[PDB]
Amino acid sequence: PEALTVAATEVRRIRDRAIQSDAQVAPMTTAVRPPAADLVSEKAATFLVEYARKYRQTIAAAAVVLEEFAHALTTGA
Amino acid sequence: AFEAYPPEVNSANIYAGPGPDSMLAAARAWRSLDVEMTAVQRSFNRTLLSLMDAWAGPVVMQLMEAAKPFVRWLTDLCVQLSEVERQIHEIVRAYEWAHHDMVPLAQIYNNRAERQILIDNNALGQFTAQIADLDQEYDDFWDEDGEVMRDYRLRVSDALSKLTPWKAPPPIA
Ligand SMILES: [Mn+2]
Repeated sequence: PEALTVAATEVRRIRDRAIQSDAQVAPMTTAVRPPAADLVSEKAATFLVEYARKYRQTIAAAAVVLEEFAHALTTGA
Repeated sequence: AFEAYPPEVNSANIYAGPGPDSMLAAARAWRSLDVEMTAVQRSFNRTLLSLMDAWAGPVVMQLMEAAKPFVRWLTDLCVQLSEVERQIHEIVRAYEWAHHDMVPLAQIYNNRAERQILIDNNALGQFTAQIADLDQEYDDFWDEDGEVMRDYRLRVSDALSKLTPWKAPPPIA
C-alpha cells in the first residue's frame, strides 16, 4: 500500500507548515513591549509574551504528534 | 493602589513608553497565525479524507479513527487562536483611554507653580481661598489619575482573563 507512505509525506508537510507559520510570527508575538511605563502596561505585555511562548510549545507538541502519526503510517506499512 | 502614586508619576508613566504599535504587530501576527492553522486543519482533514479512499483496509481505518481526538483538538485550537487578536485589541484600546484620560503633566506643573506663587505673596492671607482652590484641584488630579489607572487595570485584567491556557494535543496512538 503506497498510499500510506503518501499520507505520511502529506502529514510531514503539514507539520512543516505549522512550525513554519509559528516560527514566522514568533519574533512579533514574543517581542510584545509594554505600551507605557506603568505596571498595567508591563503586566499585559509580559502575559502576552508568556502566552505566545506557551503556544509555541503547544505547536511543537502537535508537531511531535504529527511526526509520530506519519511514522505510524510508514513503519506501519 | 495607583492612588498611592501622585499625579506627577501616574501621568508620566502613561506618557513614557513607545505606545501600542508592538501590541498591534502582535495582533496582526496572531491573526495570520489563526489563518495558517485554519488552512492546516483543512489540509489535515484532506489528507485523512479526500486522499484516503483509493486505498481501503482495516489498518487504514484504525489510524483514520485514532486521529479523531487530534482533529477535534485542532478545531479547538483554531477557536482559541481567533480570540487572541480580539483580546489584544481590547488591551490596546484600554491603554489608549488611559493615555488619553490621564491629566497632562503640564496641567499638574502649572497647578504647583501657581500655588507656590500665591504662597509667596500670602503673608497677608489674601490668597488663602485660592491656595485652597489649587490644593483641591491637585488632589482632584491625584484621584482622577488614580481612577484612570484603576479603570485601565480592570479592563486589561478582564481581557487577560479571556486568554485561556493552551491545552496539549492528544497522541495519534
Ligand atoms: Mn472609573
